[PDB]
Amino acid sequence: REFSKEPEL
Amino acid sequence: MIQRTPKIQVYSRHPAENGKSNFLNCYVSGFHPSDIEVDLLKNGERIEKVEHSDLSFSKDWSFYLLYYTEFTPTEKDEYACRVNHVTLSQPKIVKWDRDM
Amino acid sequence: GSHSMRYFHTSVSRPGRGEPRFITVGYVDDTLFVRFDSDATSPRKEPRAPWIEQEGPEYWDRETQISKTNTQTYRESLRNLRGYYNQSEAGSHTLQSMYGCDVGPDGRLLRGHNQYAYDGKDYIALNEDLRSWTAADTAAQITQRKWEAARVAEQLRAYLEGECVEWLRRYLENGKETLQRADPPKTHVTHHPISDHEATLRCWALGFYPAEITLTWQRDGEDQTQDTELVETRPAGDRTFQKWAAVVVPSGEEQRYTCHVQHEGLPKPLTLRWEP
Repeated sequence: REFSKEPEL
Repeated sequence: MIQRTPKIQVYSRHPAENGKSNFLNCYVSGFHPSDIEVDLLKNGERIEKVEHSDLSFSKDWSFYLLYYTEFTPTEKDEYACRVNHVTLSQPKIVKWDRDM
Repeated sequence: GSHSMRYFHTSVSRPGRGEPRFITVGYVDDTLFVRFDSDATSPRKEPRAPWIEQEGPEYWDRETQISKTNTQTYRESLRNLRGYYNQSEAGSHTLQSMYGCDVGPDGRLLRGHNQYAYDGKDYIALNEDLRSWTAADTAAQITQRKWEAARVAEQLRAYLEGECVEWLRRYLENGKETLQRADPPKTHVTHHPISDHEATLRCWALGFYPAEITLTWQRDGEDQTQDTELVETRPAGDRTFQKWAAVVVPSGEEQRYTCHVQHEGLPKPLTLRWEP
């Protein structure tokens, strides 16, 4: 299951 | 920016035996950017019923895709994969060779 | 005995043709198990392997919401990147990322991954320590400074060392009959005359899983690296892979050549020759 907090570059 | 032209392989799922149903595969890989157009051909004519894998990419970030369709090879029918990409001035046609 | 989980994100801008398309695929080892596409009619995370279908609706709703949120995040990222490189609003650009964990036979973390590429060029990567970043250029240093300020690495670390390993171990057990089954290659050598003077010997490996394999030709016991044509390993479409290696040999010297095959599924490495 995926990471839920991908941030903006 | 970086542009990388596709590698193309055309082959069957199982060893080819004339008159026995099989799958015709066109594997396109090593390309960037990801927009690409692929046709499978039978005797020069586009096959309409062609599915493809989900777009993925390799550790060097280049993309790859499998296009495939059911086919029954014969002695005299010819098959091929036709690929267009921004790196190619005209479509590249790769003929199916059952020995490769 | 060692295994990996990886998620792959791709976002591609297309000025004048709508908003940037976002795609995700998930892999365990060489098996794709989940996909998402923002251009789908009703975008949702979808199963692509039987052993993930047993996850419940709460799983699929969370996975779908993550991907829908990522679609917007990557669109903002692409706008930021355009500015960092002083680029026009007219061009199409690509943002890719991959993350996940590698695990050994005992199920323990070997290492984690999270890296990004812009227009096919490495941009920023989490170091193996899961605490610091490597930035490729002064644009990526802007991202680095922002992620250092927000302590992004600490969130990733917590994920990669916990959830990523625990869900990989779950998937490996739920799909053990395929994910933990190595299918050995079926091997044979073919002979293709070129002229009166030479012929090609081609060593085939078919039907194997996982994709990792070694195929080499030797002449008199020495490796013919520079003289071997090796095609990229290719998917058969039934989960398995195919590969071949070929050498051009002088007529009559065929028995000096040996094909050698290493694969996880083989009781013992193989040694093959042309058998007319």
